[PDB]
Amino acid sequence: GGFVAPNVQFSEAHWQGMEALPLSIELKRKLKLPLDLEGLLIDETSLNAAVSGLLAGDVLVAINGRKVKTLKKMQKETRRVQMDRRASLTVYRKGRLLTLTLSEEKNLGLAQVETAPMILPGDIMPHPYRGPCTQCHAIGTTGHITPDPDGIVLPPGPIRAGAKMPHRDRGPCAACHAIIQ
Amino acid sequence: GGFVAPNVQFSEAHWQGMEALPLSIELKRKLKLPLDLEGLLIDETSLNAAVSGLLAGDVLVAINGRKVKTLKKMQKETRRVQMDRRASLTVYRKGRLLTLTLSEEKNLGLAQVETAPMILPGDIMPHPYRGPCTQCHAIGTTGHITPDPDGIVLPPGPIRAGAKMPHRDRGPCAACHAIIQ
Ligand code: HEC
Ligand code: HEC
Ligand code: HEC
Ligand code: HEC
Repeated sequence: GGFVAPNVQFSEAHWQGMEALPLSIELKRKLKLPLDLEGLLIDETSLNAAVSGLLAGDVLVAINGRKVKTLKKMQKETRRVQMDRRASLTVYRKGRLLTLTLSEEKNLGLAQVETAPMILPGDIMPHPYRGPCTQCHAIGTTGHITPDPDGIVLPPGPIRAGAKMPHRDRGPCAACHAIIQ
Repeated sequence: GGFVAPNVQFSEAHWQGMEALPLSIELKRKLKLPLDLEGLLIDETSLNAAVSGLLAGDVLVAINGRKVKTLKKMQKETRRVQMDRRASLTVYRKGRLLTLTLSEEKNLGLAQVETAPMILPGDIMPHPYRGPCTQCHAIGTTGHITPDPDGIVLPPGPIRAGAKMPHRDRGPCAACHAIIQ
């Protein structure tokens, strides 16, 4: 069944199109970032975060001049300003600290946080060692859909003999489709 | 450079530990769900969403009895109730509609939404055809960190001759580590 130690930590925060992660030593080493830089790695931007000029690989240092060194502290600052439409971001990028403005026409809202996915007891760690697995992962069967939908293969349909072919050439139609004739 | 058509749609919403996706025909077929079920597939739960009883594979049908058939409409309802501490969820699971209660001690907050990742022009679609790529993806180089950090290999360090071995046996130390001697 589903085991969750007292203390499963946050792994990501989602805020206005940005995905923010703790900036570990492992990431600092992987990304050739100063080893004493403190902040949150932005590994993805889209939507209002993309519009602000925020980029994947930026390190988020402060929101409204309040330092954010942990996802908890990021969430706290977003909660403070959640009903505002605009917030300042200080971002470390290739050596310079930039200020960027983040805005949404209704309200910025609370950053929504998540833990690392639930794992099976016999799951293979896809990353370097980071400590005891239950520090970061629930252990169980249910935390996400399996078989992963991403690997479920759908049958091509039946087709009527002489149907126009909507995809590129793939071979004789009957290799893949029941022919309704 | 970075091309974004007028109309890049939402792909996911993050709310209190749940990840919600539009429930497409493709997913309905993959998951053997009724083809006329309307709602949002929950593909991941953790944190307060896990505590409510919400499970990966659940379909979110309503929040506070307001139907949510699209991520926009989900976000709208969460915005309505963002300062509340509790909200009702109606969930389709294996044929039954359940009501679940979602709570956070401070406030539930706005669901934070994202688009599908930015792609290169020559990227290979990892999914079935779903229409023109620019309906769902920005096209460019920057939307996320590449080389993907997940595939960057870190060198094992130098080690002092006779250091205790913290990992299992992997072979002669010098195969992998500079020996400080
Ligand atoms: C011989 C020339 C044909 C014809 C006339 C068609 N097919 Fe295929 N088909 C395949 C797959 C995986 C799909 C799913 C769509 C996708 O993501 O590519 C399809 C789809 C079709 C359709 C549309 C189905 C629908 O109801 O919308 C039609 C009309 C169609 N095909 C006709 C796979 C294959 C193959 C596997 C190697 C082969 C061979 C073919 N198709 C061949 C043809
Ligand atoms: C011969 C018995 C040895 C000894 C004494 C050690 N190693 Fe390794 N090592 C390897 C990798 C990929 C790591 C990173 C940690 C991880 O995620 O597994 C390590 C780490 C170490 C350390 C700690 C490094 C640090 O500064 O914290 C130490 C003390 C250490 N090793 C000693 C990889 C390899 C190998 C690749 C096949 C081989 C062989 C070894 N290690 C062998 C040994
Ligand atoms: C945090 C300090 C972690 C510890 C300790 C462990 N894992 Fe982990 N894991 C972590 C994160 C943040 C992620 C997401 C991807 C990333 O590296 O950023 C992962 C991922 C996994 C996965 C894949 C899960 C999935 O995609 O569904 C597995 C199977 C996994 N981790 C296993 C694992 C094991 C066996 C561990 C201990 C021996 C372990 N992890 C430790 C964060 C952390
Ligand atoms: C929405 C209706 C989509 C259309 C049309 C296309 N893609 Fe897509 N893509 C979409 C989603 C929601 C996702 C995430 C995973 C999932 O299937 O749920 C994807 C993923 C990709 C990826 C991987 C991106 C990454 O992990 O960084 C690629 C490379 C990708 N899609 C390519 C692609 C191409 C070439 C398309 C048109 C011919 C295309 N996609 C259409 C949603 C949508």
